[PDB]
Amino acid sequence: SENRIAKKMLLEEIKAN
Amino acid sequence: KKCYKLENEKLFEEFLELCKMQTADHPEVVPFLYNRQQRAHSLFLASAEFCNILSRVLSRARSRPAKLYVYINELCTVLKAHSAK
Repeated sequence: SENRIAKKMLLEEIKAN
Repeated sequence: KKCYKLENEKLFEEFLELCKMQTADHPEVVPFLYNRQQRAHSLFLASAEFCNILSRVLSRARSRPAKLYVYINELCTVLKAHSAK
């Protein structure tokens, strides 16, 4: 789903930051 | 009549209440959003453009919250683009 990928992408960015 | 500064704070605070309720399993998400807002140009935060953006985002969040993270991403993206640094 669009939301699933959006969630995955946001969480990775936070973990990276 | 409209004070965009206060209107944007209201809209953003309303959006964050939804986020708090629906992202409780990933506790880092909400502070990240506050951090993005914190670091944006305050004049942008008080702008008519930001008001228009928040209106759309909050509207979508209320009618179709199944795509909340989509909305969160939009907002974070816009806020990053207007970072004071």
